[PDB]
Amino acid sequence: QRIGREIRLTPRYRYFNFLPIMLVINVINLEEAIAQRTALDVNETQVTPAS
Amino acid sequence: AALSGLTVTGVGYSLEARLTNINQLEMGLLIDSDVQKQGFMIPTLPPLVIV
Repeated sequence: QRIGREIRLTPRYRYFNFLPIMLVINVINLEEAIAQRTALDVNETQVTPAS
Repeated sequence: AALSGLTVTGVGYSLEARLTNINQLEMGLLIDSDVQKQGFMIPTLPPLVIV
């Protein structure tokens, strides 16, 4: 017994999936590389006697 | 002397509150209309005569 006027929208839709193929690539730490000291990750390789 | 050791302190209060009732929820008293009507009659009376 409360009188009010209502406007109602009735949605109807649905999503389907057919192709069973999909790829995901995930990227992290993007801001640090620009922010931090970035330079040649010089892999010093053992032609000074240690092996 | 009369106000020595006299303290005033607030304790409570009330509010004058009332509902708009845009949708109405209350009824209150009702009013009715009735007609009580009576009939009235016109007699006759004994006649007069001349010779």
